[PDB]
Amino acid sequence: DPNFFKMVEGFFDRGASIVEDKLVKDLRTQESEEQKRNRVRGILRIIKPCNHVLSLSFPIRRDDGSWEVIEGYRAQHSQHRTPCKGGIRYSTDVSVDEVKALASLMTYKCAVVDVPFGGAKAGVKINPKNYTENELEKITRRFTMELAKKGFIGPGVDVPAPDMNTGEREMSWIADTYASTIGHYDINAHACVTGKPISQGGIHGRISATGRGVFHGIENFINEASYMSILGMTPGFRDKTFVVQGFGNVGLHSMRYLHRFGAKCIAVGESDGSIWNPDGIDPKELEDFKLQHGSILGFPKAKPYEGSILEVDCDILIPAATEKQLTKSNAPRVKAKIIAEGANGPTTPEADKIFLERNILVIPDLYLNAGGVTVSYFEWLKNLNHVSYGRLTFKYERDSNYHLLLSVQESLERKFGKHGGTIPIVPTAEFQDSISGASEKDIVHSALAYTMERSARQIMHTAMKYNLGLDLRTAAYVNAIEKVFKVYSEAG
Amino acid sequence: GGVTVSYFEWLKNLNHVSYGRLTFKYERDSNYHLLLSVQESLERKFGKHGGTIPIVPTAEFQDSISGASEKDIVHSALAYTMERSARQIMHTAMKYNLGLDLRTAAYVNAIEKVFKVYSEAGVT
Amino acid sequence: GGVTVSYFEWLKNLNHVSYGRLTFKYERDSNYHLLLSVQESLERKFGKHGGTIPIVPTAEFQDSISGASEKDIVHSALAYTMERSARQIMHTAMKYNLGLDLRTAAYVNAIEKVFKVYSEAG
Amino acid sequence: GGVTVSYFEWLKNLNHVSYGRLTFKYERDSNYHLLLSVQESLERKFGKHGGTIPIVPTAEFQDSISGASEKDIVHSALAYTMERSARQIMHTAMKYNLGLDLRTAAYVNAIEKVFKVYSEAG
Amino acid sequence: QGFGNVGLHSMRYLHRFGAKCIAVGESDGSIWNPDGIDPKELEDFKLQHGSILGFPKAKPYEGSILEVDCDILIPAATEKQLTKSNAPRVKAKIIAEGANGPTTPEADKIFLERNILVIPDLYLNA
Ligand SMILES: [Cl-]
Ligand SMILES: [Cl-]
Ligand SMILES: [Cl-]
Ligand SMILES: [Cl-]
Ligand SMILES: [Cl-]
Ligand SMILES: [Cl-]
Ligand SMILES: [Cl-]
Ligand SMILES: [Cl-]
Ligand SMILES: [Cl-]
Ligand code: NA
Ligand code: NA
Ligand code: NA
Ligand code: NA
Ligand code: NA
Ligand code: NA
Ligand code: NA
Repeated sequence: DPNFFKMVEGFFDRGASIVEDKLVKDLRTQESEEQKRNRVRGILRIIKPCNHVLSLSFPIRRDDGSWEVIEGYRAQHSQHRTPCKGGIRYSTDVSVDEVKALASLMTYKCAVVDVPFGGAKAGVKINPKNYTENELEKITRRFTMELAKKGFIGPGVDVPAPDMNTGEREMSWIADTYASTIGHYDINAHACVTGKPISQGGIHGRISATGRGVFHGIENFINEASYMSILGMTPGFRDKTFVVQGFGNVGLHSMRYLHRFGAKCIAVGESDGSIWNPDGIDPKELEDFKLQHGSILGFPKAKPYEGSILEVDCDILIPAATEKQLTKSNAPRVKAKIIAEGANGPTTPEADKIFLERNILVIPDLYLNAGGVTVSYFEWLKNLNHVSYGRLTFKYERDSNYHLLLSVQESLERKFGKHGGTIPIVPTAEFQDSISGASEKDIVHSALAYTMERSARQIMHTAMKYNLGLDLRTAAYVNAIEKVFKVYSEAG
Repeated sequence: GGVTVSYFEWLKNLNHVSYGRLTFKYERDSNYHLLLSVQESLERKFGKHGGTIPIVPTAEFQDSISGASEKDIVHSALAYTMERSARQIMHTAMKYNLGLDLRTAAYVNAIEKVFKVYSEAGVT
Repeated sequence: GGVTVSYFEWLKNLNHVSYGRLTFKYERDSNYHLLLSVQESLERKFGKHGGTIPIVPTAEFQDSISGASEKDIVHSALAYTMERSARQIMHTAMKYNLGLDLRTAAYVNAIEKVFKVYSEAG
Repeated sequence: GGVTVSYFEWLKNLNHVSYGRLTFKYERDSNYHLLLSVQESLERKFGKHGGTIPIVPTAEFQDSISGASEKDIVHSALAYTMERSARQIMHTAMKYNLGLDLRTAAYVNAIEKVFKVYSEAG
Repeated sequence: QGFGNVGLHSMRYLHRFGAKCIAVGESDGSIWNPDGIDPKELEDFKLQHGSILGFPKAKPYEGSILEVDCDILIPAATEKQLTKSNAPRVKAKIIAEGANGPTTPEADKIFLERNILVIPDLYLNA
């Protein structure tokens, strides 16, 4: 119901009041415990509001010869860690308050997955369906030009990212404009933006990054007995029914990695309909069907579902579409026990209250929806390294692994007086695939799993410390606030 | 039934010790060690960050553990004898097509068992 | 304790066998079957994608299995005797309101036992 | 091997009862009690019902329970004897640097055993 | 049909006087057992797990609860459960309306031409 800007400030104030006394304890300045609380409450007053907001009004020229002035905004919430990171939205519904809110969310999201980026967010007020491809390029490049001279884009100041109505195509124009004009003398000019194509300096494994992040986000809690015991489910993914809402980029890879581990997708719903099949839906069949006709309506191996996709009887619900889809109205009717927020703030704070009362696990967005942001940090490092991950180590590591297995083979053959080839030590079926198909995608996906797993322990620890139970969101915001605070406190 | 237990009483007086006196606690500790092994193994796999997965005996198992007496071994051995001997009667009945004539199945079984002792012992 | 174990030594000479000589490997293999049965059944319930669920004995259980000797059975039977005999002294001391007079409770305990064998023998 | 089992036959005739005659069902019912205890302990924790988490013995353990004979015990005890005796042979072959002369290591152990019975007797 | 409050005590009092419960269905599922279901064991199972699915002494029944072959059928749930399209497929000879208006008038016509005794709601549910 309420605007998202009202939500993030409420999440911050709730986490700031809980972590306040622990910040004063671990703060070891040369003051008494009364002045230290003034510093804690003083630093928290700095982190909460956005530091910089650039309102723009640049002109473009349409193909018909007409003139048009475009309106755009970009907010930098925190500068405690440079550069700033965030997406760019090309919608009509974009406002400044909505930009400052998602900019603050990016700050706390980056801190959860231990990504050293300040939160940022951008948005121009156009509808891309009303502009041609050539017109969209002039809007993108000119927007990049105006952000560059005002210090709102660059490899060490602000690194934008894709968002709604924005893909890798816009990121190419953004990196190309900066690398040819203001940042021509910058050796890392192509690190000014992420989400780029592989040809323009992108990283492998980016398309399925956010989808793999929501899988490892559920997996880290689906395999913990203490959390599954509070619900009525056994640990594991076998015979787990999950519903995907919004068959977009995240929803496509979310169901593919859940179906891979034994989970059965019983329903997928978008804005134009919802299909249903309690015996499972093949992700590959639905992906090829979505590509052909641009909609999941009329799937052969499924039946139309004339009802709310969020109220389907299931175990896991994955909202991966629009904002505020679970409010005080439909939340008391949700049958799922685990809610994985594949989108940015799809649950109202009032629905969070009854979800905690109904004993329903809600994995928060600032942790679970950070898979793409994690490898966006990896793409930024890749452009700084000027080389793909594993380019210099793949053959070196592969030869070392074959040396290790051969050392076991020869040592055992010599121990028992057998000639060569008698005791073959070969990699397993899984190890052989990880060796032959070794690519940069393999390293960034394992690095994403390491980040999502390690962040899950930090959330489980502080939630268990403050007896927050199934309130994963509060425990997540307490982790982010405490991390940003230590950067401010230990600096002066 | 009583004859079978009378055989057990004869063995107890020969063993000069009641049944279970030497083993009741040794098996009790083993049972708790197996359940504790499954508990720590499951906590290592699914409870790495807080929470215990208690593996406790059932109501019927806890009664067999807390109230473990020689009577429990005797009656368990009696049921073992009545079960095996019943199948021996059923096998002989279907062998000679005796149907519901269990008595003839039992006397044939008893006569055959007594004869093999006499025969294999030899007379000469 | 020594008297109780001397009873076990007397029984062992009558059995002409050490305790466990006939059953040590049988118990060891059955326990490894039970743990594998819980493992094989749990891995079937939780699938194979989540990884194997190894169920192994605890540190104390592994030591009890590998170092299985007659002393373990004797010391377990001794603990069983001392435990049960303690409940008899506590019961008699409470029935006669002796409080901390465990000695008197131990003598009425024994006198009542020797009397019962004498009485029902006629 | 036959000598070891012949020792068990002598003990069997002294016990006047077959091996396992009084414990086969008691041990089998406990084996099912341990598995069901794990099943009911997991279904209670995760809020399941009935046989949602079935815990059955393995196919090998099923063969152990189904058809347990006195033969199974004496073969397990024979395996326990041949194993422990093999360790005693390897131990003194290593101690006396006998290498592959297992016969000498076996006679050295037998002589030491027979000697200890004489010496400690008087 | 419907193990709420009426169906619980209807099953309890019928089983007490010799009758045998064969199937119990709800909006969650349907259990079945041809040799009787205990009302007390079903009441404790419904109270514990919040539903009736997974009863240890009753196999599941994936067919229609109203079409189970029996002698007496007790609708105790929603309005208009017996309908013109499903009336010619019932097997019970007595339909004990343990709920208000569970039979359509067209189903009443089929139940009348088939010699099926329907005890109305305004008397039985009183
Ligand atoms: Cl509203
Ligand atoms: Cl332009
Ligand atoms: Cl509920
Ligand atoms: Cl570098
Ligand atoms: Cl070779
Ligand atoms: Cl080979
Ligand atoms: Cl918790
Ligand atoms: Cl046969
Ligand atoms: Cl004797
Ligand atoms: Na599969
Ligand atoms: Na709200
Ligand atoms: Na609380
Ligand atoms: Na004896
Ligand atoms: Na035969
Ligand atoms: Na006399
Ligand atoms: Na040697």
